[PDB]
Amino acid sequence: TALQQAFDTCQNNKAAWLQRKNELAAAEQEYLRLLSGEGRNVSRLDELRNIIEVRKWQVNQAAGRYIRSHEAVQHISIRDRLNDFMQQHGTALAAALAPELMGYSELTAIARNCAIQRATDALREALLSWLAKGEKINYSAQDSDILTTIGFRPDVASVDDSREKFTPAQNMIFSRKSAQLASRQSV
Amino acid sequence: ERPEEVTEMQRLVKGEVVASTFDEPASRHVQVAEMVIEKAKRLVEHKKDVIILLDSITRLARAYNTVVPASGKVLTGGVDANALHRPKRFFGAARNVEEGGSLTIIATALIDTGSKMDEVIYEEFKGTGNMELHLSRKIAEKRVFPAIDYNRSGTRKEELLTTQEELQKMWILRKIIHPMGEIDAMEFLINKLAMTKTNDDFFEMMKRS
Repeated sequence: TALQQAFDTCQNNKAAWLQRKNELAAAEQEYLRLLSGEGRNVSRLDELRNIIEVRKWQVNQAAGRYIRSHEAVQHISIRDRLNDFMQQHGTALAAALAPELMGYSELTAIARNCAIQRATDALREALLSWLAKGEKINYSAQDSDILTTIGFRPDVASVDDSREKFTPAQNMIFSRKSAQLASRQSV
Repeated sequence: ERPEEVTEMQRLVKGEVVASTFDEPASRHVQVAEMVIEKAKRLVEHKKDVIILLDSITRLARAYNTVVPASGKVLTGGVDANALHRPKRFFGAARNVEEGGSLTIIATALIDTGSKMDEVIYEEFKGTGNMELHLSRKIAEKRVFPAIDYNRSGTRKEELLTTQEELQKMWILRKIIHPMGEIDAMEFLINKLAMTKTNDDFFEMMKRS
């Protein structure tokens, strides 16, 4: 159930990012109504700038957590499926690639690495041999609709929000800004 | 201050202004200062924001020195230790209140006037403020107004008070201004800020250069 709980956590922080985006949209709409209207006072404007900066930082880090959680669930599902299939019919591709596997099994470490890279090249040319047809397939049997809903490519807004990057000192001061904003909101 | 300065103050600021010229004795000055600062503390106790323009810490310290009894330990300049203790807490009352309200105090100090106690109060009050703004004479000799010194000017904990984006848009000006001289930076800044309506527009006007 590790894959299922990982996907549940991915959905959880995706929903957290959605709530962050909702709060952000509220921030831009109030900012635009205040600037369009009689924005006479400027202290509220400074507070708005202070909150919106850390809000952009929060949605950036939420996009980051969403993206590497998606990568985590994708790779764990891929490795589980590969383990299951390759254990079901291990002897077939074993006899298909027997000489280099024997080279790997009873030789030294550098010879093992050479066997690994030779098998890498063999599998690369294997994939290039058949990808020309490009016949349509479906997802894994046990993980079809979960990956259909989450999708391989994530939301475009997710990758767009990750264009900008912050220095670690900037990240630390933005975390401090988030903490003080939470303290202000609590009051 | 001079009577003309205070009387043209009474008709210039909309907020209430309190003053006592040099005609009155130092006891009047010190009692006015204590009364007004304690009233400001009482006002800010009501979660009300208060801002103080103080002129001047050196004159206040001199007045307290004249009025306070001697403590028997007089340092350089005819000033004893207990004389500066009252202005210390007088200036130290500025803070930001947690639950509500904020007392901001900005004060001016006399510089190199030729009297030996002025630099005594100067050195005594350095490091006790959140920020300081410096002005020079050679800038105003050519009448470049204001005569503020950007390089000597500084602030403590700028990160909390503003955003990172505008703070970086400030350090870029800092790096621009460090190489050349202070006055040359003054004409540069006034010239390239004159035609721009606001500093916000000035930001994008200068970033492209």
